[PDB]
Parts: sequence; structure tokens; C-alpha cells
Amino acid sequence: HHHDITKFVVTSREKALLYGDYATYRTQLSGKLLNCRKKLNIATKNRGKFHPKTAITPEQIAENTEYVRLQLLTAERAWAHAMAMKAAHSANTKGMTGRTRSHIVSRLEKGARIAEKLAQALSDGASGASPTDILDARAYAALLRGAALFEKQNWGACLKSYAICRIIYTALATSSKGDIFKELLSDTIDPSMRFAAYQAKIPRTLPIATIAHRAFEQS
Amino acid sequence: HHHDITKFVVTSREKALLYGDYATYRTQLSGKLLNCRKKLNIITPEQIAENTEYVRLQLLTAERAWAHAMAMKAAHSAMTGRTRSHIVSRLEKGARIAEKLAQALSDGASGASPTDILDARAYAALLRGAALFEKQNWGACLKSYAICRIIYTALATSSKGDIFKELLSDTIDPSMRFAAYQAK
Amino acid sequence: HHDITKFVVTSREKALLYGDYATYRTQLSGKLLNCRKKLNIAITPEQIAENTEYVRLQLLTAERAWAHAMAMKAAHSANTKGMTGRTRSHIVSRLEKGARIAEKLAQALSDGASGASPTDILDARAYAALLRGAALFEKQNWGACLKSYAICRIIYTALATSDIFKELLSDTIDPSMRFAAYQAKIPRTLPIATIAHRAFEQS
Amino acid sequence: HHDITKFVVTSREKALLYGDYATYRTQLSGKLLNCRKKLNIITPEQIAENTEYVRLQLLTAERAWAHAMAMKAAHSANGMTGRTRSHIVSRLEKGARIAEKLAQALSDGASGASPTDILDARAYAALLRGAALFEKQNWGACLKSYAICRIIYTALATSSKGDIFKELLSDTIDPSMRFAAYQAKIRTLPIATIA
Repeated sequence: HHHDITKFVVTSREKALLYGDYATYRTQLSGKLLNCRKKLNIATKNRGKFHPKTAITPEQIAENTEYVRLQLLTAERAWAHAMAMKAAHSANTKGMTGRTRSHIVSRLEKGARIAEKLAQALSDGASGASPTDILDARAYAALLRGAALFEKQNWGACLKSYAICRIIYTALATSSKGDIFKELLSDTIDPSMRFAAYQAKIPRTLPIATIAHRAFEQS
Repeated sequence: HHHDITKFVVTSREKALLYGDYATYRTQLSGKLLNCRKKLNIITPEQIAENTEYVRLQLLTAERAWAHAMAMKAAHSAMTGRTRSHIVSRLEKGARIAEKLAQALSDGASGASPTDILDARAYAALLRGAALFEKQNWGACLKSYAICRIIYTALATSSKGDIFKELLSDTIDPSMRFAAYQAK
Repeated sequence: HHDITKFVVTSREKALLYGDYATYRTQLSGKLLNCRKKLNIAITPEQIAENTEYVRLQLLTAERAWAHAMAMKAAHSANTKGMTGRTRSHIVSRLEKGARIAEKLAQALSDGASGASPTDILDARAYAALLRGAALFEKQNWGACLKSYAICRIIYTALATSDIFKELLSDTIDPSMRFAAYQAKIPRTLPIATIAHRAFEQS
Repeated sequence: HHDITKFVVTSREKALLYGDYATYRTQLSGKLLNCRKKLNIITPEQIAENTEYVRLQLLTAERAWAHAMAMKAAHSANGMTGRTRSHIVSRLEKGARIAEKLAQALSDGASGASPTDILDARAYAALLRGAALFEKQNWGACLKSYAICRIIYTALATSSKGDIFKELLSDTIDPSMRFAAYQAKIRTLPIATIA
């Protein structure tokens, strides 16, 4: 009926982080990914290569929504792996090798690619997806792509992605009061953007009248 | 169901400028606007939930402001600063009206879908960019056109929107490139 | 005339090019000592009218308090452990001392028949706001720190257009206000259209 | 010394003493005439050359201001139509632009202007801009402009220990900012229904 993509994603993250961490999530996801492939009668150990595994199609999404679930779990697992390494090196990057950063970025970029293909399949080909689902998918894809460029420290490009998902999410929140979308905007999108904008020195011109009015507002 | 704000606007403009101009468009809008008030027997999210016509009332008004500014702008293609100011006042009027519609469609339990919420928001940014561009405030105008250009391109891909493309080609892109150029 | 910030910015650029805050504090103490003998050893407007060294005395004193805080911070920055709250507190105390001295110099410069130029009265106030921002910034009171930096940024940008004020704005004041504003979450409302436009223009 | 805010605040006290914005507007057109005559046979070099170029710009901004104030006064008997509000705002914006362009010229292009002039010009332009946004009912934008001039004027107060700036803050800037802040304040009318 409704794919509820980011609701599915935020839920899983919330599930694993209740009594656990990113290491926990990743395990949980690996189990669910496994059960998912069996339901779709898809190989768990790739050894009858009659086709290129993993190319999602609009007709397959329409046929079975589990094909969407497969993609989310796949993308979310790379995210977990990336967040887990980042967590290990939670002491300043000086602990963390430029190598580890590369692997962290690889994971996220992979998760982005998977989510991006999911959004594109959902969008055009009469997947049966509602316009809300198409927008939702795309925000999620923008979200992961934002995380990837943010970790690569490519501040401008990352701001482009986050701007797309924030705009869409702000709309989706407001339609639902987004008790899940507001948390996602509030806890992830907004803080990332503020940081990246700071790093990028965006805006170039210091808003000094804003600052003057607000600074003096406290008194 | 969808309000289809920009579709309506883009549609009304094509039709009205086919054998007429911005001045004829403005008059036609006042006629349609009058009928609209009668239906409403005379904006808040609850009013929008009750009757879709309140939304139409708001679009016609914004477009009329826009129509008027385009008409003076066309008339004075050589302009005096008082005249330029008047053109700007009206575009700003349209933006203010469209921006209020975007806010009412968004926050409340208007029943407005997220597509309509985005659409209203893009339209408001469109009018606002137009006002700032006429005001020659290039930097500010680039911010508004950036927003709606993001939204419209997003809405095109999601909703089967070969309708935004004219609006991009003839209004958004040239303004952005021109305004950005002027800001060096 | 009095050249307050001109004097101070001069000293900082020179000593930190070929040294650090520890050397600066030392170099200052040499200058402070020489200054006191000429002065026969709370500032008053009349003393300033009498001799410009009373003003120089205040600069050296304020600047020395400042160098002390930085050298302290620099020394415990390279100790790998986060410095003790005791150590953070001393650093702020030292800055607040420099601010208090600078503020009192400005106040003395303002009301009394000090003989001070209008430009000089302004320069002193900016300098006092600068040291005060520095103190509040170190104290992590971002909002309070911003009021102060606002005052001196406004004043200093006027003094620039009339090559060192520009450096002072560029290298110390602007980057400090961006940080304090980030930390303070000012503006409250995220500038999404400004960001959206600039993100695509840059790439 | 250009003494801009001083010149302006002085001119307003006088013309409004037993007169109004309409008389002021006429008088300014009178002054504007005398000024144009002298300079016939804005840029920083023009300001360096002759101080009257500054006077020409001031009179013009003040004339834009007086005009808006006159239209506003006519309607002080009662809700003003949006159409009229719009026209008032155009004149105020025109004055702000002139005042702002004056400030930009005074700063950079070696106009010869002292730092006190530069600040004063910056405050005055901000005063006019604040006036406009206040009338356009954009309360937030208006609070930012008035905040600038609140800071500048307090610094300039310290420069003279209260000639006119303490008053100007007391009589105009503070009251407007309190007012404008109220307008932005957005409460629920009392009701029995369950939250």
C-alpha cells in the first residue's frame, strides 16, 4: 500500500539503538537481510549466476514490496558499518587513519547508490508508488548521499544533497506533523547542515544585524 | 486529490496570453475573482479543509498582482523610478499572498498533501524571486529562485511534470544566470 | 594621535611571526618595566591629558594579561589531557582582567576632559570590546561574547576604510564570530535558501 | 565633519515644531533647489570635492521620508488600506536606498570622511531602512536594522555623552523595537475544550 521508506529506516535505527549500538544494528540487519532473500527466493550464497544480482525494476516493486525491503536493508547495512567504524574512532580523527575514512566513505557511497536506484525505480515506471512515496524515497536517497559527502569532508556538495532532503522532509513532516520527520530533521539534517555550512564558510557575508539583534535579545 | 497550484497558474497564463496580454489577463482574473467571492458568500488551514475555493481565491489574487506588474513592465519598455517601484510593490503583493497560502497549506490540518505543500512553496518562491529581480536585488533573488528551482525539478521527476519545464526555460534559468552575472 | 589598536596589532604580528605568546608576554614585561619608571612607579582622565605614557601603561598591562592567558592555554593545549577546570578558570580570569583594564581605559577616555580624539574614543571602545569578546569566548558564553564582538566589528570596519584593521577583522574577529554563532545556534532559523544557492554555485 | 544624524534630527525638530510633514516636504524642496544651483557647474570623489553633495543626498532622503510621513499622518484617523501602506513603503525605501548609497560612498572611495561620519551615515541609513520594514510590517527584518543603529548610536553617545543620540534612542529606536517585537509575538483565545 504505502512503502513508508524513511519510517521503515528510522524505525530500524531506533530498534537497534535501544539496547545497542551500530554494531548491534548491523548484526540485526544482516539477519533480516537473510530472511528477506529467502522470501523472494533469491540466492543467499551467489552460485547460480543466471543474471546480474541486485538490479531493481519497477515491475518487481509493483509485483512484490519485499523487493523494496531488500533494498532498504541493503543500504541500511552499509550505513551501519560506516557508523560503527566512525563510532570506534569517536576520539578525534587523529586516532582515525585517512584509510579508515576511505572505507567509511565507501560504505556510505554504496548505501547512497542503492537508495538512489530505489528512488529512481519508484519514480517513473508505474511502480504503483504514490507521489508521497516517490518524494520520500528521494529524500532518503538525498539523506544518505548527504552523509557520504559529509564524511568525505566535501562540504559544498554535501550541502546540495542535504538541501534536497530537508526541503522534501520539511514538507512530509508538516503533512504528518512529522513526529518522525521532525526528529529526523531536528537530530540529523539540521545539525549536519549547520556544521557543513560552517565549514564551507556559507554564507560568505557575516549576518551581523541578525547577530546584533539576537545577541542583545538575551539581555 | 491535488490542488495543482503551479499547473493552474501555468495553464491560466498560456491561455490568457495566447490572444491577449498581461492587461487582459488581469481583467479576466478580476472577473474570475468576483465569481469566487460569491461562492464563498463573502486564510486559515481549517478554511482550506472546508472549501477548496479559498485556495483558488488566493491564487487568482496573486496572479492578478503578477499580471498587473507584467503589464506595466511591458507598457514602459523603452522607465521612471516611481513606475519601477509600483511594478515591484505588486510583485511583492503577490509573493505575500502566495507565501501565506504556502503557510496555510503547510502547517495546519488543511488536508494538503506534501506535493501541494511543495507546489505552493515553489510558487511563492517564484513570485518572490520575480519581485527581487525587478528590485535588482540579485543576491536575494538568487536565493528564492534556487529554492523553487530545487522544488520544481523535484516535482517534475515525482509527478510527471513536463509542465514546469517551460517555466524553467523562459523564466527561472535566464533570471538566475542574469542575476548571478550582475552580482559578478 | 593615540593609535591604540594600531599599536596593539603591531606588537602581535611581529612577536608571533618569530615567536609565541610566551615570548610576547616576556617582551611586554620589558616594555612595561621601562614604562613604569618614566611614570614614577586606577586610571583617570586628567592623567591621560598629562602624559600619553599613562595610556601606553594601560595597553601594556591589558596586553600582558592577554598574552598570559594564551601562553597558558597554549602550554596546556599540548599536554594531550584536557586541561583542568582550574586551568581553564585561570585563563578566563586573566582575560577578564585584560578586558576590565581596557574597559576602564575607554571609560576614562570617554567622559573626562581627556583630550582624546573622537576616533581615539572609538578605537579604545572597540579594543575593550575585543578583549571582552575574547574573555567570553574562552568562557564559552557564546551569546554574551557575540554582543561584544558585534560592537568592535562595527567600529573596526569604520576605522578600516579610512590595511591592519582589515587584517584584524579578517583574521581574528570574523572567524571568532562565525564560531560563536555556530555554537550559539544563531541564526535560530537555518538559512536554507542562502545555503541552497551557494552550495550549487560553488561546485 | 558631516554631522548627518545631527543635521537630520535638527531639521526634523524645527520643521515639526509648529509645522508638519507636509510643510517639511515643501521646505526640503526649497533647500533642494538652493543646493542644486550651487553644484551644477553619488561618488566619493564628489564628496571629497564638495560637502554639498552630501547635503543634496540628505535633503533628498529626508524629502522621501517626509512624504511617507505625510501620507501616513493623513490616515491617522483610522484600518489603512494595503494599497496606501504600499505607497508609504515605496517612499521610505527610496529614502533608505539614497541614505545607504551615501554610506557606501562615504566609506571606501577615499571620500575624506572621518570614522564618526562613516558610522553616523551607517546608522542613519539603517534608521531609514528600519522605518520602511516597520511600515511594510516585516517585523523581523526591521528588528535587525534598528538593532544596528541601536549599537551605533550607543557608541556615538559615548563619543558625545548625550547630545541627541541618547534621546534618539530614547524617543525612536527603543520604542519602535519594543513595538515591532510585540507584533512578531504571534496566543490561544480562552476555551473549555480539552487540549
